[PDB]
Amino acid sequence: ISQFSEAYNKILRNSSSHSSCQLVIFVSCLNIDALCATKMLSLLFKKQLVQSQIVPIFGYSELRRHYSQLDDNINSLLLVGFGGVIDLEAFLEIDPQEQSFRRDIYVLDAHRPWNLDNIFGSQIIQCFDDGTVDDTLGEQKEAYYKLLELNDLSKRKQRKKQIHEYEGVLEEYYSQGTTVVNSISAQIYSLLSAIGETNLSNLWLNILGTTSLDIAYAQVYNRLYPLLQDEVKRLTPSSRNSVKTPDTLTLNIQPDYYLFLLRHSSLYDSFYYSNYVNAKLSLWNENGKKRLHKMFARMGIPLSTAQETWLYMDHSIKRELGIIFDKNLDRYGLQDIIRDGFVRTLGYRGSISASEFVEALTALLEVGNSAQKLTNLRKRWVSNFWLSWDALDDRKVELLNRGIQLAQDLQRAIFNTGVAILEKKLIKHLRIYRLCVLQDGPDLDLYRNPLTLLRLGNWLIECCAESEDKQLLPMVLASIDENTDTYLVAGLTPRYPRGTKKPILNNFSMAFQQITAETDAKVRIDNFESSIIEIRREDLSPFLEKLTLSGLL
Amino acid sequence: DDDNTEIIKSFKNFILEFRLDSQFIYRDQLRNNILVKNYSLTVNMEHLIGYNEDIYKKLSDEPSDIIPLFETAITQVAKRISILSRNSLPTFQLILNSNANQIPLRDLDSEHVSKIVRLSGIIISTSVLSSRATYLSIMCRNCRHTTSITINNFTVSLPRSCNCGPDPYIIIHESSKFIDQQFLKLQEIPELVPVGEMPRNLTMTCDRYLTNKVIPGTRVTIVGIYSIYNSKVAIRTPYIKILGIQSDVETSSIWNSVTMFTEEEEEEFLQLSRNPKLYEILTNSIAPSIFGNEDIKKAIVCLLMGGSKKILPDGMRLRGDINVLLLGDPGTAKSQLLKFVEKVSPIAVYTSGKGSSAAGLTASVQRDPMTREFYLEGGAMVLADGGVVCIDEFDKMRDEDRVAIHEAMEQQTISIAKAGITTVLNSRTSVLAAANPIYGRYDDLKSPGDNIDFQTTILSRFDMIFIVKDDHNEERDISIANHVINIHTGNANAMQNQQEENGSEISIEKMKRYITYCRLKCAPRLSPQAAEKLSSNFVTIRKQLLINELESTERPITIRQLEAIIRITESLAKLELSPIAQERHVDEAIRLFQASTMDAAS
Amino acid sequence: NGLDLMSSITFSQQDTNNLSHQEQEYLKEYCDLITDLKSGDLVDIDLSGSLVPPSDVFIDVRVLKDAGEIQTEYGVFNLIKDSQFFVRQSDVERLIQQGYLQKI
Amino acid sequence: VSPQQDFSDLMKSWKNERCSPELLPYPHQLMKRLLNRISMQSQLIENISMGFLDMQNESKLPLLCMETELERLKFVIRSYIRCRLSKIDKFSLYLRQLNEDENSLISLTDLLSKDEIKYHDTHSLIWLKLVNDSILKYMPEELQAINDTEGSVNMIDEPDWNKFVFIHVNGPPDGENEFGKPCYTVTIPDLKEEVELTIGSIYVMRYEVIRDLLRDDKVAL
Amino acid sequence: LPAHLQQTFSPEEIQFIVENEPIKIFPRITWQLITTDDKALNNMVAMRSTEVVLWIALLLKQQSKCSIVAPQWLTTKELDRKIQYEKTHPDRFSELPWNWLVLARILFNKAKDDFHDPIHELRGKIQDLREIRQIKVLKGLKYLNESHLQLDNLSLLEINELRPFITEIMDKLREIHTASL
Ligand SMILES: Nc1ncnc2c1ncn2[C@@H]1O[C@H](COP(=O)(O)OP(=O)(O)NP(=O)(O)O)[C@@H](O)[C@H]1O
Repeated sequence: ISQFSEAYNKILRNSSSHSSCQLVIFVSCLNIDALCATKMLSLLFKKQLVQSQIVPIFGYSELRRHYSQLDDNINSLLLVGFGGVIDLEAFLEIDPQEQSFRRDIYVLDAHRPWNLDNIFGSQIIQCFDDGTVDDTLGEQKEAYYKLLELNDLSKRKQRKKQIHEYEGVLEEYYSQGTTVVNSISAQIYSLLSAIGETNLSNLWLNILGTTSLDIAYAQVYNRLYPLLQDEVKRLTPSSRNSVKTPDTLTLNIQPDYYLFLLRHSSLYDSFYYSNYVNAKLSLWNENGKKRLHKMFARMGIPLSTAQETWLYMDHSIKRELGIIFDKNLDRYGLQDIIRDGFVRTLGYRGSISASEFVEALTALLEVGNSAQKLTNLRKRWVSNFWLSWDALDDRKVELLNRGIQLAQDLQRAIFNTGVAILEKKLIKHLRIYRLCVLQDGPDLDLYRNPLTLLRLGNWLIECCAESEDKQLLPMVLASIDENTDTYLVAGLTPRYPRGTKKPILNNFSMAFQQITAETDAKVRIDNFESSIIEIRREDLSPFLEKLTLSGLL
Repeated sequence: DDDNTEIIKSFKNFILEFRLDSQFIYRDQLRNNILVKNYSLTVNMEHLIGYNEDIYKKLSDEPSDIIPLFETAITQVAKRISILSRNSLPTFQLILNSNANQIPLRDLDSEHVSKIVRLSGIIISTSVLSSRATYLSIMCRNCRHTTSITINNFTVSLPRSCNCGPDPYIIIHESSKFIDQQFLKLQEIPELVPVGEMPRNLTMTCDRYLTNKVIPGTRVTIVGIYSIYNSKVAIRTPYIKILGIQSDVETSSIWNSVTMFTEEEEEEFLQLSRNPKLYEILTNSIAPSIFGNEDIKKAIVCLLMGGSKKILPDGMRLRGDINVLLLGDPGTAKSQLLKFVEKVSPIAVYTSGKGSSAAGLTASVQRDPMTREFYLEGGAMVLADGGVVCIDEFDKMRDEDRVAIHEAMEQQTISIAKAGITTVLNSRTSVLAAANPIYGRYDDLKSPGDNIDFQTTILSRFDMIFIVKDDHNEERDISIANHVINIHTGNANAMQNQQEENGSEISIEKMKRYITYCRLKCAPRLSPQAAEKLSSNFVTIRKQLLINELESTERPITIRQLEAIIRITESLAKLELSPIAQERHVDEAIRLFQASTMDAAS
Repeated sequence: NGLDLMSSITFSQQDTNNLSHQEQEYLKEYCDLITDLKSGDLVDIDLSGSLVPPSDVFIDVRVLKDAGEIQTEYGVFNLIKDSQFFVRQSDVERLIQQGYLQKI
Repeated sequence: VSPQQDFSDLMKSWKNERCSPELLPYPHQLMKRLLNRISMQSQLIENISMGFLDMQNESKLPLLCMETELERLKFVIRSYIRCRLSKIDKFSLYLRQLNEDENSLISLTDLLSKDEIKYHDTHSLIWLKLVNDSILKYMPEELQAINDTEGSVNMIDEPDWNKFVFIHVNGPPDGENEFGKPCYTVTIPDLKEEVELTIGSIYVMRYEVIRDLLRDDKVAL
Repeated sequence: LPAHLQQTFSPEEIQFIVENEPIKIFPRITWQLITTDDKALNNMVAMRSTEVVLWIALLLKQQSKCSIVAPQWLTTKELDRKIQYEKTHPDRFSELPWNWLVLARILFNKAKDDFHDPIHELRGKIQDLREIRQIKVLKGLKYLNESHLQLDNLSLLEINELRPFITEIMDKLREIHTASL
């Protein structure tokens, strides 16, 4: 709970020394919100010339593995994306170490609700919530200061009743739907802004960081355009061309589309693997296929020209594309595609919208490479993480394009698979929630990636429910290939059709905890993200009976 | 044309200005190639669309009217690059390729005519080099006015203006400049889109540094432009002028050839030689399809490398590499196997004939019925020179040039004295005989010989001869039968080979480049004693097959059989990339033909 | 040699047996001699090290499947698989040749 | 004595060194004060560095600037020395061919550093061990010598003063050897006549004919 | 034993050479540093022209507490006078700062921000400059004979990059020629 300038100028005090340092980032983890944020942050540390180790952790338990493993003279610490729920002081312990303690720890995240241990009892942290959530949150204010320090018989049940009032108050907090709020990137951007620095890079990194989650809600991201577009108006690269120039060469707003891989892929397949087109226009259907060809029958566009590479489509088809869209797409309910968001330019190397550049980053995560096998495997994921780190770096644009085509590979697996599950009709409506399971198919190892099932079930929840009236229902998916039945399984929540009345707060973060608080045989919280756990097939079916009741939501 | 001159300035701009951070790629490329005397540049249309969309929008519109203009500037670019003035500098070629978007041949009609089309197909036969004009000048037959025409591309008859008339001009042949033109006859890919029908061939034409770039019969990609010319309504012949052409992977190869080098190959090819499993991992490269039959499976490899070919004076020269027999009961996988084998070869032709598909198995010289005069039409064996020989239905091969196979396999040649031409032309092609034996398993209780036509001599002509016998036997099946349903869906065995890719196994499009690689280095050779070992081994092979013949059994062995097993040594050795061959090295080549010796004993 | 802390020619020069024994004895005797050049300077050299000129000054090295940490010298930088840093040229020179560090 | 002239002639020595045809004198008279000077502030810097730990209960810029200055200067002499050690090996025999001889200028303290003579003979000696135990056993009598036969040849090599190298001419002019037309110098080549020279002009030729001018510091390489 | 290169200097190295040359900068800042070859200075006036060595300026520019001045030789309108001199003198190479190509890459890598319109301009002018100069080199290469060489004005990068070819060759020339006797 502190303005950034204070904690930053303070981390400076512990910052320079040789040999270094001692403070280090913990990149956490595979979720993209850190990546841009870390990088700008990296550059920050590189701008102030300060040595830092760089750690790409994956597993939740693996954090314990690392903190307990090698930290010695470390005078200060950074961490991301974690501890917004569970406390490390319990998880690490810690214990006092030398007021003005020997070691500082920084932790960043948008996930809610914060731990009770997070704002108060300042030891490891240095809570970073500022200035997002004040809130109040006057409930933790009573969660301690009423709790602490806690006629004698009648005031006993009275003190215990007021404490039960604080218990029943504080019980509701910390028992609640877990949700993301704000891309940390804009926090570090307004941080860098407080320090006075703004780089067109850093705003583009902000774009990619903010944009990282755009498949998930916004929600502030809707109002982030102003928090960004204004900064785009804060950048005036030139009054005018100055053609091209070969260098700078910087971004501008334009007609972006939820439609997928636009710039680098065929317009046809652009409508075709795209998520927003899927459910609305029924892509698994051949009906909606032909029906799509009706769209070009209103677009005056050849099926060939749909098979065409975006680079070669006529300048005419380019200039009129949007206007054409305005004359047609409004027919089938597709009016919400068009978005005015941001597009980077390397010019001669092409131009890429942020929304697009996101995907290939997510490509290098699953691809582009007895319990030790999966640790070695997770380790391979963390390995390919770095290729995405350099895939942020412009210096080599070439390696990025790998993952770019790879997106066509990924989606070609996904889109095909989802339909493959659709004509099978694997949906079980149940009562409280819709749920499915995947026993086998092609490329289940590609379904080991938390994100592959994340994108998958994202695409499939958009698919299964537009809505698709009525009463949108939360989702869960499962799959297995190797490991004897780890059965990677994740919790999922419905996206409104662009017209979000409420935040909606996933209850399975708590619920999966209720099952891990339940018989919890074979269940594994080894995952960082409460949305997803490892589960054995033997106990997962009863994990499903125990998932049925008690229904929490 | 000053509009075109503004376009000229536009391209000069395009070159001098363009940057990939920071060198100007085309600009470097120029002064690079001017000392190559390439006088041509290959430009990405994407660096172009990245530079200015406009010029492409008009370029994609009538490129024919611009492509030469594009050159007239870059030929000027060399003027401002090659040298300083105040020769002779040849008019440039340009070759442009792009990722583009693939189009199928059968659907090519009208429409896209006079535009750019990326597409592949495959070339059938190369036309002879045909030279065409570049510069020409003329004095008048009457007024002696001296005309100068720059003939440019892309007909156009000579202008008549200074009786004088009608057109009094004849070429000054002495002072004129020139270029070659290829006239590609190329065919659509075998796979799409034949529907029911026959594959089309659409004619295209190379020029200058584009010429002879592509072998007859290799997979290729051409971009070019779809256009038409009369060539005796209006009924003009469809064709495509060629810019630019790029080989489908690689193909490079020809000639002498290519690497180039990408150093990691030597190491990666040497590490292969340091892998004790490499010989056997090659064996595991050959049949992702076929589980088992490891014997003949080891037998395929040693052929492709090429064996000993030594030319020692006088003109005596011994062949490589050899011959192999897949004859055995149906279920051998040998056709499926062969359809692996040909795809392995860098250059080869698949023949199930008769001869393939329509090919005279040997080149059959056939008169051009127009302007008379027999010309050799080429042949499957001819085109497959320095490459694999594929044969099915060898029970049925043409009997007359069956002998030309009886010959070409050995003397590495085919002599045609027929009609006018006496030239003895090279087939160094190495045969693999896949035919099905007479009556299947019925020649096993009989004399196994004379199985092939009416003579046993064909066997002598061949080398590694192998009889594949599959009894219906237990558990060798249940594992390959287990292998089966995996093989089919979902390629549960074709995934299982991809972790062997990371663990061990070769990629096999690699295997091409491997066998292309080590066939271009000089021929491997054995040390003396493995040879004397071939002497005491064979003295007992021959001894054994006279003693085996103590029963007056007709048959089989020759002195070209020992030598046959010799070439297998330098084969298996050419695997090693070693000038020598070890004793045991040779020895598993011995155990490798040893099954064929029991094929003689059965 | 190779370089810290060489600390031995053992397993270095993989030839080992394949290299003829007269040369084996010779070679190891010769780097015995070069150790005396480590005795003569008194620079400190790091002749075996510091071949290429410095710049500037800080780089990002990433670790490849290496643990670690051997980092007792100077300070302990905690080598883990997939671990990179931001650090001066100095400490790089040894584990970059030692094979542990990578990116420059 | 100017600390900058130290490194000026240190680079002069180095730059001349790698490009040089063959090994030239070891500049201990000035290097000495250097190899001590390095350790001087090598020790000092750590006093103000750990003294920077005394303010710890800001300006590291000249700290790591000074630090950098060392490794940047320390690397310098490395290529210099190592190259010499190599040329020693390359010339190891000829060095002794000049060594056993009286005339004229020998290793002494004069050409080689103490470590250089040590490395020299220890290397040639152990070289003799390796060559003798392996190919000289096995050592027919006239072959018992490793040196001139005569022919061919051997090493001998490489007192090649003849070799070609790039040069750049300079000196603190009287305006000595200056003959014009604008500038010095001569002198005429073994098989040819004079060119001649100017300082602003870089003239490539035999190392012999120009060698004195390296000795004179009249030309850069 | 250096192995590589070995006689010629690595461009990688020669850059380390030129990095030791003096230049002017515009300090942000107002101990000592002591150093060795530095002399200067007392706390150096901010926002004023001052002489220092390159590499220090490189590093403090990396902290952006200084700004490097564009060399007064490096400008568009200047490159014009020199390249024009180059076209009208087919034999002589004209006149250059001599560490320049290295200086170019060096400054453009970092110092890029300090110039006014170097971008898409000078890199072309110097590409072309290096071009006509390169053909002047290559064309001068037919006079190659033993034993005389006038390269006159040629840059150390320019020279060193091609060093092995003239050196090694010319030896094969002179050796055989005088060997004739
Ligand atoms: N490893 C294998 N061994 C045997 N059969 C296989 C194998 N893998 C696949 N097969 C199947 O069995 C067949 C093998 O080919 P096969 O029956 O021997 O015909 P063939 O002999 O190759 N053709 P032909 O030359 O005219 O006799 C294929 O059609 C496959 O469907």
